[PDB]
Amino acid sequence: HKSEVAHRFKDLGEENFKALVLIAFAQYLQQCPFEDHVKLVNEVTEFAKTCVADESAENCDKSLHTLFGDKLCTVATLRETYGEMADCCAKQEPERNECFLQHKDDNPNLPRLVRPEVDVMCTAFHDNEETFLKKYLYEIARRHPYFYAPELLFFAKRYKAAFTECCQAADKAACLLPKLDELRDEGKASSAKQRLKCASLQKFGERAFKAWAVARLSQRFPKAEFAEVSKLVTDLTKVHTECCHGDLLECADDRADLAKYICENQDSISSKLKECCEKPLLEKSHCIAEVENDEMPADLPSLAADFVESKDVCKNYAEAKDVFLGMFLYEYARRHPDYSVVLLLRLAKTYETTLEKCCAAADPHECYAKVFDEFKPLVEEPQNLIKQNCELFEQLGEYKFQNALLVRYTKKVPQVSTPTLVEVSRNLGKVGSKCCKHPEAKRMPCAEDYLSVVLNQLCVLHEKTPVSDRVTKCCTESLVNRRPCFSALEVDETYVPKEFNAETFTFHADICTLSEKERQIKKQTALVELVKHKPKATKEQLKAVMDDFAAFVEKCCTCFAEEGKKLVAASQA
Ligand SMILES: Cc1nnc(SCC2=C(C(=O)O)N3C(=O)[C@@H](NC(=O)Cn4cnnn4)[C@H]3SC2)s1
Ligand SMILES: CCCCCCCCCCCCCC(=O)O
Ligand SMILES: CCCCCCCCCCCCCC(=O)O
Repeated sequence: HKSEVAHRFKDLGEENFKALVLIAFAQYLQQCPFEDHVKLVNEVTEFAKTCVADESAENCDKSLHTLFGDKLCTVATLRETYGEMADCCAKQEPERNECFLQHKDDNPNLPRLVRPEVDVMCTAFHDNEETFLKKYLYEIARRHPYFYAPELLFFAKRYKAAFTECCQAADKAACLLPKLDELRDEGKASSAKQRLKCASLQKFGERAFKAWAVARLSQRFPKAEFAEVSKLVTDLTKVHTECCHGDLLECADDRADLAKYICENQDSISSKLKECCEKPLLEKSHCIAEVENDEMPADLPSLAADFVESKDVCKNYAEAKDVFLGMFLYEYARRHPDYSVVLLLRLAKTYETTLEKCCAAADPHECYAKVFDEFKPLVEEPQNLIKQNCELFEQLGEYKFQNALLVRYTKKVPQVSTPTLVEVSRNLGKVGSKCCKHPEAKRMPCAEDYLSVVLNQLCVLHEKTPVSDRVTKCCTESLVNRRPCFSALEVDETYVPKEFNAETFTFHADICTLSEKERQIKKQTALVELVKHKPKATKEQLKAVMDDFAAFVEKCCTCFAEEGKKLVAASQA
């Protein structure tokens, strides 16, 4: 490749090239207007087509990083605005792109994005669709500088699906808003999940990540041998390790190389990956991560023969403990795709803790003969918590389930802030609406995904503003010990009730004119403060206050002053 800029333009295409270039300059120059970035993109695009025409043209032989860094310091307002980022342009090309990665703010102090009216968006979508969709990538990339740009390019594609469909129906806000809200959350979930796995490499190390990958790749590729999975884990570990460093180009080629090997060794990996290897190079690595799990081999034997009914186990473990433990994990995961990844890790650790003291004393086979019995309480514990909560969700509704959870978690950790308790209990109830309609097969895997996002978001606000001692210990623990720790929280018997402030429970007629969503947040906020003022209230007592307040908000619709003041004194019992 004499000219790498020409090769990208040929493989990606003009459309995706310009988009990825916009996303690239938005991640670095986050505080730059949309009109300045469009000027850079078209200056890069017009230069790249000269390389496509004449591959031996001036500066076309330069690498992508060299040309990128050069154009990045072409901006005249680089020193005044971004400061130390400009003092690094006096460095050489290999060291220059490293500093540019170390001067990327993950949380830039930018104003919150406000969604305009549906008629305003559909009009901007019609008058000039180019500048409207390009603004979508611009705002997100500058606020999510580590977001994998091809995936951000995948979200921007679905962003045009609803605008093409719902801007042409009767009521445009009927389907445009639900599809925009679904995409907004999935995007925020992907960005949060991406930054979660990177912090897992820092503190917990590579061994923990390689264990996660062994389980997940085996559940996804069950008809593959351990040597193939172990190679996929080693390549994928390098991919995530580099993608967390920030170098987008090095992260994009590593995923392209991994997708090459997987599509070349399909008959040794899986059969469900047949369609997505025909998708373009930009979409290969993305779909492979979301590919459906293949059908496991029919007649897999019991895992007791190679791991319980043998005298070489105690020895084969000593030869390579992590290789042996990885073989156990691969065999347990490929046979049980219905388990969560953290559950298989919770099983493999007990099997590890066993053989350490077990096989290194007296009669080894006599000790680990009943090791699979220890797997019973750990496997059924999240299976019963699923049947408990999903049954409560079915008998109640999403609203009532959240309110049911809003009181259980307030009583367990009352020291947490009220808006944190509200948003937490709401997102937890949305997990039920998403995957309690799934069968037992895909229930626990899905719950693991949404819970890890919600539970980490709960601690992102608690890390910046602590409050609870128990909540700190549950989120500073391991990834496999974070969910069982939170499930091990009970009512805070060592809590002093909050003083009664009738101004809090004082409502106004604005709630009757308020939105159905905002009326939920306000009605749930008073439910928390009520449980904080008197946490020893029974379930039947709270149901009376709640059913009376439902009629109070309906009977009064400035009536909330008179008859509303009767509830505050009536409920004081
Ligand atoms: C990661 C993430 N994934 N999704 C995230 S937010 C996703 C997102 C949404 C949303 O639905 O929340 N958008 C709107 O409603 C638009 N807002 C505008 O101002 C559009 N417009 C109108 N007129 N001009 N521009 C776009 S901005 C990006 S964060
Ligand atoms: C929730 C699991 C997502 C990742 C595990 C499955 C990965 C399948 C192989 C596809 C490789 C794409 C590169 C990448 O995911 O970084
Ligand atoms: C309340 C949200 C609905 C989901 C039902 C509760 C699920 C709890 C079990 C979690 C299973 C995955 C987590 C784990 O295995 O540690």
